[PDB]
Amino acid sequence: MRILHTSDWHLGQNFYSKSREAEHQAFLDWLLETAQTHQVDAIIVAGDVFDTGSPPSYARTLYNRFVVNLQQTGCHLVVLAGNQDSVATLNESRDIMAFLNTTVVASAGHAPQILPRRDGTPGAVLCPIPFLRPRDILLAAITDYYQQHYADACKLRGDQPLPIIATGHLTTVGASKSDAVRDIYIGTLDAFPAQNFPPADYIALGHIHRAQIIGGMEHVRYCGSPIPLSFDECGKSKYVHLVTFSNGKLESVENLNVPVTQPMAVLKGDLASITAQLEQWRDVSQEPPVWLDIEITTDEYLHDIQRKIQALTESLPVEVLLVRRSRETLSELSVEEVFNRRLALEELDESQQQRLQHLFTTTLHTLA
Amino acid sequence: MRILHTSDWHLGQNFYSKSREAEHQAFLDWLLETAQTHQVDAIIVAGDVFDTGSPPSYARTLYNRFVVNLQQTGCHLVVLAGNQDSVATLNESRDIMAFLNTTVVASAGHAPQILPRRDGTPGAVLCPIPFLRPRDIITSQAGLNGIEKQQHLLAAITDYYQQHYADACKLRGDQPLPIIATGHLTTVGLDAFPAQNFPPADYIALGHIHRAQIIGGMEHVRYCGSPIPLSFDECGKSKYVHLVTFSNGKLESVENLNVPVTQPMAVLKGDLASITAQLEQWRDVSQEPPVWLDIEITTDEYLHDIQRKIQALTESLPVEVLLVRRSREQRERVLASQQRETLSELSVEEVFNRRLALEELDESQQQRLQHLFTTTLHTLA
Amino acid sequence: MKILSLRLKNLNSLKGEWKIDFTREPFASNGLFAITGPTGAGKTTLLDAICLALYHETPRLSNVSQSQNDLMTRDTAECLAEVEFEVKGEAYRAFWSQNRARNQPDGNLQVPRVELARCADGKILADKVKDKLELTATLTGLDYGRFTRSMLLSQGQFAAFLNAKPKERAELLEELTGTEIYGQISAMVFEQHKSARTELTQQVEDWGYLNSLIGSKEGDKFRKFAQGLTLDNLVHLANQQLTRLHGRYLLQRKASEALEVEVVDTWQADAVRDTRTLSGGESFLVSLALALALSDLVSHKTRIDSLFLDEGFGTLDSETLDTALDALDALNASGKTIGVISHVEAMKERIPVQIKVKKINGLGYSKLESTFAV
Amino acid sequence: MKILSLRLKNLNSLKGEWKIDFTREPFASNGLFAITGPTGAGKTTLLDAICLALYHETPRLSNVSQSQNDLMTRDTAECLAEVEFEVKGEAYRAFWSQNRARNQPDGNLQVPRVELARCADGKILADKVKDKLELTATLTGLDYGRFTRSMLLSQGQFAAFLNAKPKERAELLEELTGTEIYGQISAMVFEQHKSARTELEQQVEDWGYLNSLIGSKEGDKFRKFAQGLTLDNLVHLANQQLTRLHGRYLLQRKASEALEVEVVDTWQADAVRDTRTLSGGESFLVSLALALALSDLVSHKTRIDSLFLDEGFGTLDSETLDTALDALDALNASGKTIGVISHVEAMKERIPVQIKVKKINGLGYSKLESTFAV
DNA sequence: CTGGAGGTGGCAACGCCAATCAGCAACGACT
DNA sequence: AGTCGTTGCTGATTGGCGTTGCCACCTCCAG
Ligand SMILES: Nc1ncnc2c1ncn2[C@@H]1O[C@H](COP(=O)(O)OP(=O)(O)O)[C@@H](O)[C@H]1O
Ligand SMILES: Nc1ncnc2c1ncn2[C@@H]1O[C@H](COP(=O)(O)OP(=O)(O)O)[C@@H](O)[C@H]1O
Ligand SMILES: [Mg+2]
Ligand SMILES: [Mg+2]
Ligand SMILES: [Mn+2]
Ligand SMILES: [Mn+2]
Repeated sequence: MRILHTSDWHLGQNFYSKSREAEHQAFLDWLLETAQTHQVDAIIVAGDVFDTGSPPSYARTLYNRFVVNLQQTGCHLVVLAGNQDSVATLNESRDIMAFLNTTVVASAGHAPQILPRRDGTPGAVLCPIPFLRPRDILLAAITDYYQQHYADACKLRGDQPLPIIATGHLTTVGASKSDAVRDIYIGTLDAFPAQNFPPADYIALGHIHRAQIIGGMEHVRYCGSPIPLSFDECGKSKYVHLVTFSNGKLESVENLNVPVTQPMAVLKGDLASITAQLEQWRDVSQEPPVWLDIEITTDEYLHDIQRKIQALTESLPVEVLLVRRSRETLSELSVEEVFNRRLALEELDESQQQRLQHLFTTTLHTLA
Repeated sequence: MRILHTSDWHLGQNFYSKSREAEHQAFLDWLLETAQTHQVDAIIVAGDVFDTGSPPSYARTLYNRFVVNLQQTGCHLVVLAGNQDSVATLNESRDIMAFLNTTVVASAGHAPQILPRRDGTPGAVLCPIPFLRPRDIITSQAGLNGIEKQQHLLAAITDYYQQHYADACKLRGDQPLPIIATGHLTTVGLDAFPAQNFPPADYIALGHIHRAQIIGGMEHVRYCGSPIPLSFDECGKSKYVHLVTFSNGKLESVENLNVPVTQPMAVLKGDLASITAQLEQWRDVSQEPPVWLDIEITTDEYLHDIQRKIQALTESLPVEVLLVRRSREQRERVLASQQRETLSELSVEEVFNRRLALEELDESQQQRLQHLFTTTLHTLA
Repeated sequence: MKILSLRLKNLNSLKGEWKIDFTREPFASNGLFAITGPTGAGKTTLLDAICLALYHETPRLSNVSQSQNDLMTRDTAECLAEVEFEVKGEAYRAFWSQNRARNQPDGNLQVPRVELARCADGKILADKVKDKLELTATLTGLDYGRFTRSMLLSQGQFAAFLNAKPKERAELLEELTGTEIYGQISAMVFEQHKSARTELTQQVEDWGYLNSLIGSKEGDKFRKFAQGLTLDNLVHLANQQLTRLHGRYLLQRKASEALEVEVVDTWQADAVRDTRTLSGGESFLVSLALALALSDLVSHKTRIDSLFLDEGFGTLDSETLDTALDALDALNASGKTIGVISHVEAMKERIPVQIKVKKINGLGYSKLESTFAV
Repeated sequence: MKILSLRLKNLNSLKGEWKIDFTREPFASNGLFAITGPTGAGKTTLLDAICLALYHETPRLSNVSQSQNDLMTRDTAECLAEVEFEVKGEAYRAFWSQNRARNQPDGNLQVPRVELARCADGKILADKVKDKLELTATLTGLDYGRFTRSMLLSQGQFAAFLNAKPKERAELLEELTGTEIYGQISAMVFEQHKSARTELEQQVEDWGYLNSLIGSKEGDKFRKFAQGLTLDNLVHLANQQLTRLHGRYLLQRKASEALEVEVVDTWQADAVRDTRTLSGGESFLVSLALALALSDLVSHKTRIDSLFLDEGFGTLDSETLDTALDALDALNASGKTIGVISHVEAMKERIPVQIKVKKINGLGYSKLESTFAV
């Protein structure tokens, strides 16, 4: 029995001006091909299927096309709602998805399901647990919910020799975050302790975009996004985990490298250094244009240095997406810094500054 | 074989900040019951399924619930794009609906297909044609006029219909199958599409008109209309869904099925006294849901804060007021009969009388208004 | 209201003290005089000095007071403007001056000192700012908002009356014709209606009906309604003036509540269209005709005989500028004296007398002809 | 953005169908071209067609639609304007047309027929007013409100940016720099403060404090505060451009909440002054330099390759005009095609490429050269 | 061909508020 | 000391922002 574990697809994410449609398509077809090759029994997607609560048209077409192509393969599939995914966007099509060997869970409290093998015999217990909204149920509340949900699954399994799998979309101690990772439970919880997970035979988690073994035990994993969703993780290869079970216990876990189709590179240093670093692509003729983040270390005006940057790039098969200085322009500074610069001109009493900062941050988060 | 002809659902439409979710759900359930009762083979939705390109979540939920609950009956379903809904939004679910006994068409060029009966035998040739957007069928070129471009568009759409019907006939061949046709465009039996340009299909189920009617006296070309009242201008009219039957490869008959009204609405005219008299008819009635009213107060220069009056009149009633308006439009300016009159010569009372003479009021209030006006001149002196 | 003498001291680019007298050997014919010179020389500064002396205000600067004085020349501690004008055959004098603290090129702006006096006997008639403004308004008949519409046409604001909103056109007309009572009537009606309403009666209903007809705060509604006759008289006078200034167009009021004027293109079979479609030059000529009609409207109550056109002669081509100047010459042959500022080379030859203003080799200052030096 | 061809039919004085195709033999050099002719000939109408076909508006008339259309010539039943422009090497076509009922001049006006389509592909991109406007705004980067301030400088509105309200200036700056999150933050802060205040009818005082700092409806306060950096970045480019146009002045940001630009007079020992005190020609040159900088602020995203301005040169003397024309010629080296409307004989003699809008006497109509007829 | 209903947005008149100018009375510098 | 010159303290406008309403434009239709 085999299961492919992936998460944080972030479908429909607009990377600056660019879009990730081609990357997502070339990932989904490869995933279907590898699923057929390894004759996997199920595919699990634990959170952040869509970049936002109102996905664009093409993202939904990609999702539906992938689900349709799944039928030709024969594997069962599970969808979970992440922190960015929204109920009434994944949960609205749930009833149609049932007819296509796919179960979609977005709201908590769903009873554990028996995941069938390719032959129709029971294979495991799923314990579908999506990103738990605090309003739907704190550290103990997550723990006892997990224990109670696992206990209910344990009662369902009885004495049958089947593995028990659990799901979750949450941050854990010892994890490494990124810029694209949106934080959760800003005012109530800081991190979940890895030792409070119920003794399930395997745990599938998302939220973190970097593959990590958490807590030191093998049966808990972060699978991470399948494509680079930020410029700080371009060089790291992305993984999808093919877990295996036998005689009701974990057998082995394997990492599969997702073939990169969209090159992305980050430049550094002064303009003189960048004029040499750009020669990596001189007359190379990369048929997919490379996406570049340029961390120029100068004090010159951004709206003036971008002109010469574009002039240098025009002779190369490259496309620059972002330029950042390592006087200031409004496109550079953070909203928090800009608001603080307003607070500085006002009286600098911390007793009110802390409350005003919290209020401004919660307002900005309500915009986002 | 039997099919239904409906269109203009306009799912997700917001009607004066109100939502039609319950009414649409009730209509869809009634349609499912009617299809089960009448043993129907297919259902055709001629465009305007969604009231916008990005329908809200509950509209998509209603569409999904309908298309999943239709699986019990086993009858086919055809959904076409209108001028309202989005081609990409409908093409989102094309392949997923292809597994659910449902076919959706949004773009042009989609080849004719054969509708199977409930037992799977070939029943009819569908020849699906959605709302033909100009960006799909014509290519713009420089040096044309506003009417010449429309003429080119009409020629192109007529040619498209003719060629697609020829292909449908080629597909049919010898088997006695009625070649149904579909479209979502305006016909007048100019920018409209003439009815005589339609191909000689056995039936043409059109869309884009919310009122059920026959075009050019040809019973095989019909507008099914909306199944629910989408505005106050059609509140009192009954809504129909056509039930079409075919025999031996030719059209047999068309039957009109009344869609029961779920949310009552009414419109009122006249002055405030007439509005009160017409509201008297709802004094003691258990109304579920409350009836929605449009009130058009005939103007006699009452000029009062009528919103408060309507709120007070309808407070104790089981009535919710969505809109009230009045026809108060009129110009207000002096006409200089001759250049010899200047503002210094004319007295204040003379100017005020000239002002009042432009209004069609009577002596029942003219005397009192003149007295009130003279009180102002009195208190400044 | 004719400008006899103009004295200014250290305003804008004109450093030092200067005086221009319009009764000397030049300007004796009362003809066209063209203030000429390079850009930024103080041409507009002369008209600004006139306006400042009359009304403590400038077309560019909203107010010059104890603060935000920026009309005074740099590195200079004092500025003043003085004019002499004649109304009803007797001459007056207006004075406005401001000096810096301790007479330094920096320091606090002291409160300005103003005065108004007769030249017949030297009696001081007013010295407070508010009293001087009120008395000069009563004497001349022109406030700032009427002086800048009839006598002085700033550069770019010639079409201000044409493009003004109805409220500020009706308010101008009522004050110009001395028919202000209708505004007070609307104010009283609105106040009575509001007072009746706040107590909460059929009397309130009658007050509301009356308010819907004529009542409005600040007297806008009934004023706009009543000034139709005034606008019709004004457009009649403007049409009569425009027949000789630009023969193509006529003028008439439109059937709308907003006080607006439409043109009747006599060339295109009297096709009537709105003034928004007029070309730049045609709108300049229409606005000039309307300003002259504004001057002619009150000629039976108070006569104004001076007109200053800052700019807008460039918008006209040569074949039209000559006709416009011929019409201006015909008007100037009467009692009205007019002065025009322009850079166009055609007007250099047509106007023989010029108040030339010259800059000095990039020093940042400018001087006019030494014959005007004090 | 650059204009490839212009086709108009029966607009204003230009009765008939006219097609002006650039990139031909006379316009192949991308050099200076000037539109010349008498006043009222229809010169501005050529620039009105370009704005009409693109943004369904013209500078003189707020909107043209079924309810009103004062742009189509009298005694004619239809009008249309169509332009070909090129953005990022790909050509597009915009089309706007309107016809009268029954083809009779007295008939009612029908709805306009608008399109937007690629020139080489031929595919139609938009067919409705709102769809076309939004798509062309996204494609070009600039809608009408930015076109009329950074790409076409209409007659008499060159100083619109300087004389605009701070609210409008900040809104334009956000439109160009795509920084609306600050306005959204301020608006929602104001909304939440209002909601808390009504729920009252210790959170309320903190919400009111935050509202007093950054809160305002439609985000005025925080927009104005945040756009200061963008204003400084614009002022840098404005100084760079103005150094060539007019060497006397430099620009410097006002130190006040209402974002404004002060001016530094290098000749007067670098004494700083408010921008209201500039002369007419100096203000025109400052506005031209500021608009060029405004079009250079977004050069990396969506470059603008053409500039049209309307008779702003009438306020310049023979020397300042020469300096400005030398600067414009030097800027023409970059490949920005400049079109000028004027009547000044010196610059009309200087510029060799001309589009002569000849006038027909009496009829009131006008025609171009025979080569532009179709 | 025209009207007409239903969003959607822009402008305008009114209400309340904070900044500013003008008038007044009380100290510093120069003769 | 006197005299003038400069500085600090109340009341009447006036511009700015928000509120509510009315009117116009666009779009999809129906007489
Ligand atoms: N406070 C000031 N000090 C010195 N010069 C000034 C001051 N204010 C304005 N100026 C200058 O005075 C000149 C006035 O020129 P102006 O009369 O406006 O010219 P034009 O008649 O060509 O329009 C300009 O150079 C202007 O910048
Ligand atoms: N609807 C119309 N029908 C006919 N002529 C018109 C119409 N609207 C405006 N015009 C005229 O068309 C001409 C346009 O000239 P314009 O381009 O404004 O000139 P300039 O370039 O000198 O500013 C003017 O004579 C104007 O009055
Ligand atoms: Mg000037
Ligand atoms: Mg013009
Ligand atoms: Mn996440
Ligand atoms: Mn994630």
